[PDB]
Amino acid sequence: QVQLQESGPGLVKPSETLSVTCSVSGDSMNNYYWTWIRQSPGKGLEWIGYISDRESATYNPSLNSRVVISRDTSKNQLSLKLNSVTPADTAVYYCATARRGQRIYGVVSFGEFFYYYSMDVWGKGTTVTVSSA
Amino acid sequence: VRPLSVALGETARISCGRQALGSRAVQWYQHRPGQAPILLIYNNQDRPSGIPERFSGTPDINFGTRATLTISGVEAGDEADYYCHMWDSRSGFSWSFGGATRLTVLG
Ligand SMILES: *[C@@H]1O[C@H](CO)[C@@H](O[C@@H]2O[C@H](CO)[C@@H](O[C@@H]3O[C@H](CO[C@H]4O[C@H](CO[C@H]5O[C@H](CO)[C@@H](O)[C@H](O)[C@@H]5O)[C@@H](O)[C@H](O[C@H]5O[C@H](CO)[C@@H](O)[C@H](O)[C@@H]5O)[C@@H]4O)[C@@H](O)[C@H](O[C@H]4O[C@H](CO)[C@@H](O)[C@H](O)[C@@H]4O[C@H]4O[C@H](CO)[C@@H](O)[C@H](O)[C@@H]4O[C@H]4O[C@H](CO)[C@@H](O)[C@H](O)[C@@H]4O)[C@@H]3O)[C@H](O)[C@H]2NC(C)=O)[C@H](O)[C@H]1NC(C)=O
Ligand SMILES: *[C@@H]1O[C@H](CO)[C@@H](O)[C@H](O)[C@H]1NC(C)=O
Repeated sequence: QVQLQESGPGLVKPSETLSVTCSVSGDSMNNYYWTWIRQSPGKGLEWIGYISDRESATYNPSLNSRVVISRDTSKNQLSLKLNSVTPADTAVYYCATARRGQRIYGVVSFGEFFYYYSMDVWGKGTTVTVSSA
Repeated sequence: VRPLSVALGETARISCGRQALGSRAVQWYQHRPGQAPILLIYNNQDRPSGIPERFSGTPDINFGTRATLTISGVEAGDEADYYCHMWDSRSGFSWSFGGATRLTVLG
């Protein structure tokens, strides 16, 4: 069992860096994937990007790689920075862990399989917004 | 948002808009508004640790079947948002969670 706790600044201005830390306890980061999910109030859930043990810096198409998810194994946390934010990016941000399970439908020697991700253990999330002050 | 109105004590077979383009592996998520989201069904038949025998899925044998979520005897506390994270084989990486489906319980 893992326990995911998150904390951020809470209030940002446009053209800044929204850096929110998501720390884990109990288990290490040996075989646990890491990702972040965003959801605007009034909108649905949006997977913005994930990271793996091979430092996979892959992100969502809407995001268009404007965000970086960093995984520091020294002090045991998961940081997500948002450089050059917009005022129309108000959302509540959840961090969760994933599992790279493969669904095999043909043979594995030809590449007839795909990887699906299961976000099993989530976090409660922080509510950040863009205000005037 | 596709609202499904089902009263208390009645079952609900909620589907999603993305059809199966081959071998699928869907991940049903239950997102309470403001709270933490939770997993319901992964790999279309497997229940994780924490979900009782009320949320059941459909297996992927003999392709042509639809991807749905069967809730037998929904309680009053299941007022949340349901997501269909469809992972088919012929459409590549599905970054989007799909349409946020809001289940409305009547009564
Ligand atoms: C020429 O040679 C080549 C190479 O030798 C041959 O190529 C082979 O081709 C076949 C056909 O394409 C491939 O088969 C696929 O296999 C996967 C395997 O996954 C399962 O099998 C592993 C071991 O299987 C052995 O034991 C089981 C009993 O445990 C036994 O039933 C089976 O017959 C076999 O003896 C398990 O270890 C494995 O677990 C692993 O994976 C899990 C995730 O998958 C993971 O969580 C575990 O931790 C573990 O790591 C797993 O159980 C099959 O999955 C696949 O079949 C699925 O897809 C087809 C098409 O969609 C569908 O019709 C099937 O019914 C099946 O779908 C089930 O599984 C889905 C995911 O698992 C699930 O989403 C579905 O809902 C569905 O679930 C139903 O069945 C399960 C039981 O399986 C049940 O629990 C559910 O309740 C529900 O009823 C393919 O068949 C071979 O991989 C491939 N060989 C190689 C080396 O690549 C070729 O055939 C040769 N040609 C000739 C002419 O000879
Ligand atoms: C393929 O076709 C045969 C008969 O035409 C049918 O029995 C079988 O279920 C089909 N399989 C799939 C995967 O469509």
